[PDB]
Amino acid sequence: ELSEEDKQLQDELEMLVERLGEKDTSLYRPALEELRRQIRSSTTSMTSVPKPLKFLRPHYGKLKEIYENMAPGENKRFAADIISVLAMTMSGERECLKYRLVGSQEELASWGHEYVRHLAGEVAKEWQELDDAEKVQREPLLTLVKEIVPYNMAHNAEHEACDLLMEIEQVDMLEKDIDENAYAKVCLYLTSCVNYVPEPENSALLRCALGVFRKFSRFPEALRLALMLNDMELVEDIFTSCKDVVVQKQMAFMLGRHGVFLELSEDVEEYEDLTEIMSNVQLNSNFLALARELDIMEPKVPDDIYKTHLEDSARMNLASSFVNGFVNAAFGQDKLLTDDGNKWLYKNKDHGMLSAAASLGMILLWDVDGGLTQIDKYLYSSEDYIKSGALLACGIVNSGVRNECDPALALLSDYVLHNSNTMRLGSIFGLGLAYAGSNREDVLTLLLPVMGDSKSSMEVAGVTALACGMIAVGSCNGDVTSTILQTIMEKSETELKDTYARWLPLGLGLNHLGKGEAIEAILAALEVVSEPFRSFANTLVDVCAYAGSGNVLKVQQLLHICSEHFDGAHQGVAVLGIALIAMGEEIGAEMALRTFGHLLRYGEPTLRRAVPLALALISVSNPRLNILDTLSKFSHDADPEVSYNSIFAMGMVGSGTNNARLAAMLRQLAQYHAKDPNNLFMVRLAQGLTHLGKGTLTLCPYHSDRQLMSQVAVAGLLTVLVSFLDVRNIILGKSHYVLYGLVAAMQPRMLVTFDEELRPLPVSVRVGQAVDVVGQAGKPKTITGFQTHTTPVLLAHGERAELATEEFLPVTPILEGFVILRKNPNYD
Amino acid sequence: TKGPDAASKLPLVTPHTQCRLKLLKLERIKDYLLMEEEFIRNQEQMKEERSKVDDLRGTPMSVGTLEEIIDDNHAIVSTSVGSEHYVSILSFVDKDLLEPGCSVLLNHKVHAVIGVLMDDTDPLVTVMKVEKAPQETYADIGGLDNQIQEIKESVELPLTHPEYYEEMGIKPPKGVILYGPPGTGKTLLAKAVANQTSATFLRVVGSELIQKYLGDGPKLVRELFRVAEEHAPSIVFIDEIDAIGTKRYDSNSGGEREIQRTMLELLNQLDGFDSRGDVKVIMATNRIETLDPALIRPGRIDRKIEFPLPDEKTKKRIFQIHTSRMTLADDVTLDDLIMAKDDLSGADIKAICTEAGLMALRERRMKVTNEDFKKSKENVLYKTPEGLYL
Amino acid sequence: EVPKEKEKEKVSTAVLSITAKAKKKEKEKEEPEPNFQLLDNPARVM
Ligand SMILES: Nc1ncnc2c1ncn2[C@@H]1O[C@H](COP(=O)(O)OP(=O)(O)OP(=O)(O)O)[C@@H](O)[C@H]1O
Ligand SMILES: [Mg+2]
Repeated sequence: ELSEEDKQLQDELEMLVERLGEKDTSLYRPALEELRRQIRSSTTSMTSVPKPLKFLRPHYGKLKEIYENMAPGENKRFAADIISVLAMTMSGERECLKYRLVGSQEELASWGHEYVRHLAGEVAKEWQELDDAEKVQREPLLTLVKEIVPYNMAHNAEHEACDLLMEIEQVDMLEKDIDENAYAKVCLYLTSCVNYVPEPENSALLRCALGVFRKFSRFPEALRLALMLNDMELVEDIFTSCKDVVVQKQMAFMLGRHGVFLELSEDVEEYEDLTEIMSNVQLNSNFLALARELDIMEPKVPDDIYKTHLEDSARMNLASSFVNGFVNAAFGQDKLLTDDGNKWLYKNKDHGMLSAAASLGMILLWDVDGGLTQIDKYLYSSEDYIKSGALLACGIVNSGVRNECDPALALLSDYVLHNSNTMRLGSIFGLGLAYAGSNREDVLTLLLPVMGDSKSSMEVAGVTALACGMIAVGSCNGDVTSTILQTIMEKSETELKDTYARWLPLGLGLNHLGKGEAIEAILAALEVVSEPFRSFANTLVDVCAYAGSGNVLKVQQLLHICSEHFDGAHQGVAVLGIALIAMGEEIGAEMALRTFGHLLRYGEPTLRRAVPLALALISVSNPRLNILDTLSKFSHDADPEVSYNSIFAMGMVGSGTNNARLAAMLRQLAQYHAKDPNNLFMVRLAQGLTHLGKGTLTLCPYHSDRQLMSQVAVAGLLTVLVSFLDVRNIILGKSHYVLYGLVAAMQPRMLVTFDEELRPLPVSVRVGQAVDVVGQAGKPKTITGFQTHTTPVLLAHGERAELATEEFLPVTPILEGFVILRKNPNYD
Repeated sequence: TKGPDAASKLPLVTPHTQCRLKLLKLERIKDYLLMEEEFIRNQEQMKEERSKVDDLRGTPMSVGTLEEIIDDNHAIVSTSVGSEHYVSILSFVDKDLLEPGCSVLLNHKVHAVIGVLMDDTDPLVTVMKVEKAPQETYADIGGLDNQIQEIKESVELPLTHPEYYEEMGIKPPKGVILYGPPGTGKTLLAKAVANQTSATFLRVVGSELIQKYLGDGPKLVRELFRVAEEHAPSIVFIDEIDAIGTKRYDSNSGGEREIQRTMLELLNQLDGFDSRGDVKVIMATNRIETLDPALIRPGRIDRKIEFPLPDEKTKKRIFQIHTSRMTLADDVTLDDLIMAKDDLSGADIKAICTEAGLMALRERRMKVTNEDFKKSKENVLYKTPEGLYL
Repeated sequence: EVPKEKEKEKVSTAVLSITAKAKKKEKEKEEPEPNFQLLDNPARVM
């Protein structure tokens, strides 16, 4: 059914192969020459059906026999190459390189690029099926890899080279073949792959991309990747291995937004400017400038939020204090407490007072001196709760700002180990949330000693655990781990059943956040606790270790824990853990949402209460109808705890968003639960969260490109959610102050620009959804749905900003937060 | 207020190219699905009064239309064969929930009210719901930026940011009509809305609300809008509405009068005496001029969106979108096809791409080329005298 | 004897993409038959 020329070519190939069969052993070389010439002429062409390949299909086995039966020599390999190029089409025992190795070893491009792709995939496959032995068999494969990576580099197939190298498990050779015209499309691909691979490959890819960035002096990207790796030596190297001062200023902004702070010696060009940027001493001023530039500095009382005019005994007033704090957060000004004063910090009926005073701290957030003034007015009270709340307020005020002096340290240390578990219980938490990312030894040396003493309840011990964990998040600080373990090992089955003991394992996990595998020791030194408080501690520390790791095996273990029928709290922790391991990669989050829905339906109450907290954690300050509808249809549940958690999760998912179709849900839910104070309080708290900072702060523990997980934000979120794991006792009662742990998370949601002098540069930007058109395995993402504003500007979730005009070049290729813009020399 | 029905859809793997990153993303989706499957299996593997109550309940329970509930324990029901009985109500029934016309449940033999079955949605209108979600995101719509903006302002912004409108006392448009030549994105822009919406989407075709019997078309329209209003927010997409809605002339036949009656029922649902919930309507039309003014009225159809044949930049966008997944050769410059000022719909451009691929495959080549594209353009397009002007 | 109590079993823990790699990582990290019969005087002999 062929053509005349096609049949003639078939006949020629048949004659050549038959001559190879004949035992002349004299004219083999011409025949092999001719076969090779035809095969490479066909393969190098654009034909996708190489005719010599097609017509030698029947003779594959005959060629095998001829290769085996011909005497060793040049013709042997000269025909093995033909057999390999033929095997490119028919396989199953994976011969192509098996006969390429015994070959002529010519340039691995004469046989087209399809041969190269086949041989690259086969090199990978051979690599996996080789044991740690047979090393001598492994060098010749790395020669093929050194021939393949450059070839893929030259032919736009950078993703092919990256796949080959990450599948050979040696992402080290890219540095030799990368060019200034490739680093972007290789680093982006590696970073995209990072989220989805496990360890130790995760770190291998991250370090490979970091090396690529450092090669071409792309310091800010290198620092982002060095922060992904919770490794302070690398970030110190990057921040000090730079000679341009402006880029160091920008990297200091990045370090400040993240929880880190580098102790720099007296050597850098501008040590004091850099430490000021990295200490966030200019966060309050910039925030107030943004507020002025939007006409929002007009404090709004809780009634403006409740909006009960259109469409007061003891607890709704605590709700009023909490919502007032949430709404007027970091603005300094207020109308209830600030101004009249002494009125919503009194009539709050004893214990709630302790949080009402703390509200002041959240209004004077990042404002150390104004904090000092207003708080000190209230820091001297006849009743203990006011002083405890004022100390907590000082802690909140100093949260996120690294003042060279230590006001929090002094004031709150005077009152740690005080002869009352209420000044202790505010000072310890204030120090915990004031020096969270600090990792200072001088504050832990004061906190750790207070978990053990006759004069400390489970409340004080648990809050000390929380504080120490927040101070030393993700640092494996030996003192913290040792003290927490001692406190867990020194208490009986009773006295370990308080639900204030959740916070000792929580301190452990916070101290080991993101460390991952290295946690075996602490889950091996913890297999001596009672049964009911060992599944909880084990599961909590495990989930904290893999925070944002996206380890499907660990999620599988958590789901196994959930499946078990225990007529049990570790199941509730496991649901939150499934949320916690999957707040990173986006693909994991939606699938976790499906899983959480199944848990709500096929689930006992214990994990039914925990699913709402998981929904809140997976989507924080990211109101999406998928989660809000889920929580709303569960906001009316018969079980009080599932309700409470659903309402608070609606608050969290919409935190700092001012969402109107969440405010409507919360008002209608306020009328529906008017006669139930325990739901009214929670709906009020959700309203306060929804209007947090009057639409200027986000609680999301993910900032740079949604890719850097702030350790401190996760610490605060975990404290609050684990406390919710027993709402009815921890928070709907005594320890409602734990809500202020959210301070660790709230962090502006703004884009603010500067010149190279720390002075504002209002410039025009386009703000729009993080969409792309074609990934093409390396192509960047370009904004779709433009909307042009002039900086300063607020960026909502999923919004990126791109300079609308070429006049300025950003130092970092991420326009979120504070960005220094060099004035472009080219033009514009 | 049952709540949105939505449409479950898996994540989307950003890299359309065949590379390891796509494999990792797909493997993550698969491993999450496997964990979900095993979790369900383990739930059912680790797992009285109501049973006896159901035993007392009739075994082959019948469905009958309650009518004129009486007393607190006796009501008149219908057997769905015209007969009606003065039946009793057991304590199992909810009470304070039965309403006349509600399709209650009756014991087969003794004929006692034992259930209410408040889900008597007709199959004809249950089929026309959207449970899947077509994978046509807004990134598959080259150009049509203004049209996309209009429809987003009509059916997306009122759900995603319902503060802008309340902040100035404005009711967002409840009705959009997408009109244009045969193939310009009219149905893509409903597919994309369905894909990206959290609201209950309801596909319909104007030629489907017409029914054989008398008074059934209007009844179907009333039922459709009743379900669309129970589920809220909801979008009702009536494709090719000129099937019903054409000019209302003075009929002489009976079928035509019934069709116009169906149209008037639709008009009353769109903007009638009583009210309309959060149901938003999107009609599609090739020839809008033939539609009745009462239907195109700017109280039932607040926005009218023309989908004209694309201009040059839009055509370039269409070629880019539809050749993205194609192994385009470096010999192809997709500008010669753009420049030719001939009527090219997006459908025509996609057909051109498909025919170019087929020409390449015919030539035994898996990579398309410029001659292939030229041949495809010539052979796909099927369809003023010279010198009369100029 | 009693047939003993059978507990609830999880069904074949699902294998994911990287489960085999994790297992490999763990692997790396780690009669007389007597011919005689004696019967007392009351002998139940079949
Ligand atoms: N703007 C566009 N962008 C991308 N594809 C388009 C566009 N316009 C049309 N198409 C293509 O047209 C085909 C379907 O068009 P569509 O269903 O939107 O047409 P229509 O206006 O509903 O037509 P009709 O009046 O015949 O029902 C698909 O291939 C779609 O890709
Ligand atoms: Mg159509």
